[PDB]
This record gives sequence, C-alpha cells and structure tokens, in this order.
Amino acid sequence: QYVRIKNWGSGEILHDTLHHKATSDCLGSIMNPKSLTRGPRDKPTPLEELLPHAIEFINQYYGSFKEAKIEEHLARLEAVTKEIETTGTYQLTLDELIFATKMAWRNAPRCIGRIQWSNLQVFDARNCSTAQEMFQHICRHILYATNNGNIRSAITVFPQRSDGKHDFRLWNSQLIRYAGYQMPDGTIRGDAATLEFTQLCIDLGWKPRYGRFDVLPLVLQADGQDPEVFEIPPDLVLEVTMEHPKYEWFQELGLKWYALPAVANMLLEVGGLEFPACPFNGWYMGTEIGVRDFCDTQRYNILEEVGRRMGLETHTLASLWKDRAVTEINVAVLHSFQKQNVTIMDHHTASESFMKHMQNEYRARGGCPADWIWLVPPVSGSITPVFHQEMLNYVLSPFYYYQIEPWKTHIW
Amino acid sequence: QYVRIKNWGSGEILHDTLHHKATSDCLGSIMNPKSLTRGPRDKPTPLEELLPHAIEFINQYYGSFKEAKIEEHLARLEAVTKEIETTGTYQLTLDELIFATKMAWRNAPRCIGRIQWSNLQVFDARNCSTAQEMFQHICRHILYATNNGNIRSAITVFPQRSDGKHDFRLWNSQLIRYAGYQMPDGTIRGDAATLEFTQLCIDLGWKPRYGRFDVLPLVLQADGQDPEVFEIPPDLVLEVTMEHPKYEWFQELGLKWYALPAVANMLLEVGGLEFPACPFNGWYMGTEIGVRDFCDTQRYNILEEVGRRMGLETHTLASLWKDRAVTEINVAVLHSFQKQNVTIMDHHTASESFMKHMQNEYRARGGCPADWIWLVPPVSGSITPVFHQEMLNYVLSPFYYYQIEPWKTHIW
Ligand code: HEM
Ligand code: HEM
Ligand SMILES: C[C@H](O)[C@H](O)[C@@H]1CNc2nc(N)[nH]c(=O)c2N1
Ligand SMILES: C[C@H](O)[C@H](O)[C@@H]1CNc2nc(N)[nH]c(=O)c2N1
Ligand SMILES: O=[N+]([O-])c1cccc2cn[nH]c12
Ligand SMILES: O=[N+]([O-])c1cccc2cn[nH]c12
Repeated sequence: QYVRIKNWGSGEILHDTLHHKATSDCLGSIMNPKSLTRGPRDKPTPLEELLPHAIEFINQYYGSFKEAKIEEHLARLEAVTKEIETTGTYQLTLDELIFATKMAWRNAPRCIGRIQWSNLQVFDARNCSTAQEMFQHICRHILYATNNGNIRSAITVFPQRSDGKHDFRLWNSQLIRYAGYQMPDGTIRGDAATLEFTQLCIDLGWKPRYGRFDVLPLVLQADGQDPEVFEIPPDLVLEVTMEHPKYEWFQELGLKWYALPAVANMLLEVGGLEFPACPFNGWYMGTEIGVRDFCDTQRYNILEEVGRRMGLETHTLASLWKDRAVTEINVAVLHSFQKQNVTIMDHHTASESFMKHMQNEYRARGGCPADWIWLVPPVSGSITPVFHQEMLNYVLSPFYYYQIEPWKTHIW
Repeated sequence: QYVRIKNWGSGEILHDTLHHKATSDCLGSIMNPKSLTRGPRDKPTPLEELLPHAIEFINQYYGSFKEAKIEEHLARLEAVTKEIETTGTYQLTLDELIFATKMAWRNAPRCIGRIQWSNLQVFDARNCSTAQEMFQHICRHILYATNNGNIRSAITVFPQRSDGKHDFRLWNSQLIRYAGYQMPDGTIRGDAATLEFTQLCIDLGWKPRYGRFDVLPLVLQADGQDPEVFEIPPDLVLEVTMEHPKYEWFQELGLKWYALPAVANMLLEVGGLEFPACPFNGWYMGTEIGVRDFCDTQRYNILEEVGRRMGLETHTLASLWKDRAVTEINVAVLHSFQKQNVTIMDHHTASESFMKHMQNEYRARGGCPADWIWLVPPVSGSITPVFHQEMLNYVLSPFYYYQIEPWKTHIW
C-alpha cells in the first residue's frame, strides 16, 4: 500500500507510494527492519522448529575447535534431543553459551569492533529470577566492565525465553544513559533522545534531578512481572570531563560523557533458544560520542556554539565551519579519554582493524556479514578503508536481534 | 556458488561463501550491480515488449502537465503504436525526449543535485551518424556546459539503439578526465584510476604527454564502427588551480582539476527505447574533487603530504590528522572555484537542497528513489541531513542505467 519512512533528524514521517511503479530485478537504508527484529511470544517454540536449529548449533559448537570430540558430539546431540522431547526447551552448557555470545557478536553486521569477538567476558545469570537479582548482576557487570577506565568487554546472560509471558527484559536502551527532560520554558535539557523514556521513569516513581547529565535509572522486568526501577550506584558510573588540548574554553562547555557503552535491549538468539535480556558492552569509538551524541541535532547539538567559540563563519555554510568544528569536538573526546586513562579507539584505527578482521574472516570461513551503512564512520568516510570495501549483509546464527520496545507489548 | 566482492581501495577481490548459511526473511553495498546495468544486444527489442513500455511513457508524458490534451494523447498513442508495427522501433518527439532526460535524471537514486532536474539543456543529436560528427556535438556540449565558469547542466542525446550491432558509444568514463601513466621507475603519474583506459588510448594511436594532469582523448564509436580517437581542444577544457586561502604552500602542490563533471558512459532508457550514448553534466560538489579525486589512495592521494605541510602528526593516526587535512583540501577546492568564478556547491548546502527536493518529491508524487550509500557525502556524514533520512532505493523509468565497458563486448 505504502511504506513509511522516518527522518530521524526532524523526526518527520513520509509515506512512499512511488515505489510501486518499480521495474524489479531495497530496504538497506532502514533503521529497524522487521527482518532484524525478534518480537514477543504467547506460546513456546514448536518442537519441530526447535529440534532442527538446536541440532545445527550443537554441530557448529562441536565442529568448532581443532580435532573434534565425536564421542561427545553425538553424545551431546543425543542428550539435547532427549531433553527437548522431555522438557520442551533445553539448556546450553556454559561452554556453548560462551561460544554462542562470541559468535552472535562475530555475526553482528553493524559492529566494527568484531576483531575483538573472541575476547568477551560472559556472566551466566540464567539462574536469576527477580528484579533485585537482575540489578545485582547488572551492577557486577558495570563494575567488571568499567575496570577503572581500562574497559573490558562483557555480557550478562539472563534466563532464556520460555513460554513468552515469562520474559526477562531491560527496558533501557543501554545500561548507562542520560536523561532528557522537557523544560517549562520549552527548551529541552539533557539527552533529547531519551525524552520519552525519561518520562516512563518519572511515571514509575523516579525522581528527576532536571540536569544535563543525569544518569537514568535501571528499569528491569524479571520472569514476567512488571518492571521495577533501580538507580545505578553513582560510584559505578565512570565519566569523562570534556577538555580540548588547545582550547581552554572547551572545558567551559561543561560537557562530559559516560565511559561505558553497554547495549541493553537486544535479544540473543542461539540454536532456536532466545534470550530477550543480555546486556553487552565493548568500549567507545570516538566518533560515537563526539559526532553522534554531541553533534546530532536530535541529541546534545553542540556544533552551533562550538563553532562561534572558534571564530568560525557560523552563518556561511560553505565555509565548512561544521567540518572544522566537529573535528575539534572529536579531538576533545579522544584527548579527554586518553588523559583520564579511559579506553577508547579513534574511528581510523578502528576501521583499519575491521578491515583486518574482515579479511581474517573470509580467510577463516569465507564470509563476514557487514552492513556498510553502519560500519562507515559518521565522519571522514572515504578517508577510511571500509568505505571502499564492498560488503554483503546477511543474518546468520547465533545472532543479536532487536526487539519491540517493551512498554508497547506488555500487559501490567 | 559464491559472490565476488571488490575492495576498490587495494583492488583486492574476495569470494563470499558464508552467505549461503543465511536465515532469509542484501546487495546494497555493491558498486555496479547487474540490476543497475543495461548490456549489449544482437536483435531489436521484441515488439511485444516495446509496445507496452512505449504506451506507458506516452501516458506519463501526456499525463504530465496541468490540463491534459486528450485529443493529442490518444492521437500520439495511435501514431506511436502504428509507427512501431510498421517500422519496428519509433521516434520520440523532441518534447518527449526533453521530458525523458529530465525524468531519468529525476529518477537517478545516486544523484544529489536532483533539485535541478527541471533545468537541463538538451542537445538533439539523434540525426548524427559519424565519429567526427560526434566529436563536434560533444565539443558544442562542452562549450555550452562550461560557459566560462558559469556551469550549465546539459545532455547530448545520440541515436538510439536499433538492432544492437549499431550502437553509438563514448568509451570515456566522462567527457574530461586526466590520464594515468605507469612510469618506468614504478611510480604512477596522473590519475591512477584511468590507468587501463589511458593505455587503450595509447594502443589506438594517442600520444602520451606523461604528466600529472594530461586531459585524455575522446574515444567515440558511431553507428557500429570501431572507435576513433579525437583530442579535446585545449581551449574548451576550463580548469581550476588549487590554492588555499591561508596556506601559501598549497599552491606549491601544483594541483588543479577540470571544472566540468560530465558523465559519458551511461545509457538512457525511455519508453522501451534505449540510447547507449548520452553524455550529461551538472556542476561539481566540493567533496568530489577534494575528497574523492584528491584523497582516495587509488587516485591522486595527497593526504600524506598535505598533512606534513600542516605540521600534523602524520605517524600518529589517533591525532585525527587525516580529518584535519582533508578539510583543508576541501576549503582549497571550494575557495579556488569561488575565486576563479567557476560554479561549485559545498556538500552541506547540497545536502540541504536534496532534502528540500526529496520532500518536494513526496509531496508532488509520493516518492523519490534514493540510494543512501551514494547520497551521503564522503565526509561529515551525520553533520549532514541526508544521513539521518531513511530512503527507498528503486529503479523507475525513464532511467539512466550503467553499461558493460565497450572494450569488452566489441568485435573489431
Ligand atoms: C570492543 C569495542 C567495540 C566497539 C568499538 C564497537 C563499536 C560499535 C559501533 C560503532 C556500532 C554502531 C553503533 C551505533 O552507531 O549506534 C556497534 C554496533 C553493535 N555492536 Fe559493537 N563495538 C564493540 C564491541 C561490541 C561487543 C562486545 C558486542 C557484543 C557482545 C558488540 C555488539 C554490537 C551490536 C549487536 C551492534 C548493533 C547495535 C545496533 O544495531 O543498534 N559490539 N558497535
Ligand atoms: C547540477 C549539479 C549536480 C550535482 C551537484 C551532482 C552531483 C552528483 C554526485 C555527488 C553523484 C555521485 C557521483 C560519484 O560519487 O561518483 C552524482 C551521480 C549521478 N548524477 Fe548527479 N549531479 C548534478 C547534476 C546531474 C545531472 C544534470 C544529471 C543527469 C542529467 C545527473 C545524473 C547523475 C547520475 C545518473 C548519477 C549516477 C552516476 C553513477 O552512478 O556513477 N546529475 N551526481
Ligand atoms: C564499496 C562502496 O559501495 C563504494 O566504495 C562506494 C560507496 N558509495 C559511494 N558514494 C559515491 N557517491 N560514489 C562512490 O564511488 C561510492 N562508492
Ligand atoms: C537513515 C539512516 O539509516 C540512519 O540515520 C543511520 C545510518 N547509519 C547509521 N550508522 C550508525 N553506526 N548508527 C546509526 O544510528 C545510523 N543511522
Ligand atoms: O560506539 N561504540 O563503542 C559502541 C556502539 C554500540 C555498541 C558497543 C559495545 N561496545 N562499544 C559499542
Ligand atoms: O560530483 N558531481 O558534481 C557530479 C558527479 C557525478 C555526475 C555529475 C553531473 N554534474 N555533476 C556531477
């Protein structure tokens, strides 16, 4: 009938009717395509579907390392099949889970730090059962991951999905994130992107401290019950104060950002089993903070003013003042993280690494799922290698799917 | 079996086998997909296919302007049908051709200057018949288009394809382009991207002047005959000397570039009819010269040295020296074109315009074919609006398809 299209900048929406007149023989520019999402359930996974996937995975895992263990393979294959027919679902050996997480990461077409896919700390929280218990596992995660600035990649795996009405889910987009408050005088303070979610926290009893960098509360839902609100212990949230290595007035901007990039709302699918809650984290890439968080008009939007303070022709677009500015914001981010001994990688070194990984991936298994639109840094495109590298985007398994925002499909 | 992937940077090739293990339910990152190419022929277009397309077009053209001319419509419809059944193919009224070119441009998903789609000079050369005659039409084109710096968009349409063995084709990638010579001492002088083609010109009798900016010869093939070589009159090729508005040493780089961006090897398809030769041109966008031509490692590659001359940490990647440099090269390009009174638009203003166009397009006809991967400038991505705009890529009609390089499918 018509496809909806969103301009994440102005938020505006559009309905494309013209595409119907296409000749035939692409949704690559879409953000959250239903092909990359794995929604809710109401009934368990039909055994006929589960068994095939489960069998494949056990073959992937067992046919993973050098010199196989056929005895164990066929044994596990059997033990797994049986468990499925007797219990319905099944449990992955801790080793399998570890293998599962690293693979799913490895199979993440939008990630650029996949060269690190093997170095990942795994926290088995499959035995968890309450919100308070989640909050604890999450805190442990944050503490381990942060590591006083020397960031360590980790993922905490909560109980897999069973029937559907019993799902473990973190409502936050990511572990640490700033709140966005709509001020009385119309202005928007904080992270404009978290406006709607900040409200939900308010509605659930959270006390808004109306500031620019107020760390949002953890909103967790265990088993199936309603989400409970927990504030993250301030001692656990390490931040970095933004300061330029030449511009003294940069510190006067009063900017800062959290050191831990931990995605909290994705679903890890593996061997037919799916875990709707599994927060993971790596470390930041400069451009993410300096270009996205800081310069997007839908976020902190600091380009206009960082420009003036540089004596740039803010009103003459062709002067390339925007190019000039963002780069200085980037050096600030990079410089500040380096100065405050917090791990971070610049987009150039990062790209060179993905290219290295990508080639290691084809040589190792003839392939590497890669979404160009996401891998190319928000700045200095072609100055980067990945820009010139053609790539094939495809969903393998295990995989880290997206999921329908919980506050939509959830009866209280 | 396996899909081939090219790294246009190092030129390296790869075979993707892994994609076979995909779940299912994307080739968006590919350069020349067969879906965007319209190859050779050996027999005319089967009447059963031609008539339907032809009919549609006549409906598009006639149902174009306000208050239709039904009398003429049904009349043209008839006159066209008849002509097809009696002659085989058919001729477009000059008006239709004009409408055809503007539409095809309008339907170009990779173009960012489509807001200009209505302002396009059309040169009807459908009566042409020889190479020498082509060269003349092309020169006239260059002269009109250049207009002493005030660039004007234009397109010259040569005789449409008939049977297949009688094709008019320009062998050049674009009207004006620099030669790339492989030097004795291993080094590559000029435009490395034109290495193979420069050789073809040598093989066809062209005399190489072994320089950095030697304008390549026009290689045209008329009717069906072999391609003839013609040198473009130097008085017709307007260039711009690169100089920075602050760096005196920039002029010392000895850089320069042609002012006319004229794509010469594409095929205009319309109402079933296809014209394998129709060179068009608009005006340059800063980043194209400064970022692509100048900074691509596969081109003039000037980043390394422009860096040093700026006293940048050329050996410390994290210093963001590359970001800093390219921006200065961009200001040079932009500044030089402005100073030498030659039309050119910066990527920012250009993007803002495409966004304006895109919205004018949905409001006017609910759609606008847009390939994100191509519309997003090679630098300052998210600093641009189009980066955040989701878009649908689809091939409409009329369309400007690519085509198999002539020196491959051509018996002498
Ligand atoms: C170690 C450093 C890492 C870096 C530098 C890094 C960087 C990135 C970047 C730049 C993106 C795009 C994010 C955006 O613009 O919204 C991304 C996406 C992603 N990363 Fe990585 N990452 C790292 C580690 C990890 C780890 C440890 C995992 C998983 C265990 C992972 C899983 C993913 C996934 C699934 C996405 C997609 C998120 C989405 O679609 O919104 N990454 N990463
Ligand atoms: C008036 C100014 C114009 C500007 C600023 C402009 C700019 C651009 C840019 C940036 C691209 C991508 C080129 C690349 O990176 O390789 C492009 C592609 C294209 N443009 Fe436009 N353009 C303009 C006019 C035109 C005109 C007059 C036509 C046709 C009559 C046109 C047809 C196309 C086509 C078909 C492509 C695709 C070429 C390819 O796929 O290699 N453009 N243009
Ligand atoms: C691999 C990738 O498709 C390729 O290097 C690209 C991408 N997008 C592009 N964008 C433009 N405008 N022009 C190009 O040459 C390319 N090349
Ligand atoms: C419309 C477009 O898909 C969207 O704005 C993009 C594109 N690529 C991206 N790239 C990354 N890494 N992260 C993003 O949020 C986006 N968003
Ligand atoms: O930009 N990043 O660093 C980034 C983005 C998205 C997910 C992760 C995990 N670690 N770092 C990430
Ligand atoms: O970059 N450009 O200006 C550009 C690129 C590709 C085609 C045309 C035609 N005019 N300008 C063009």
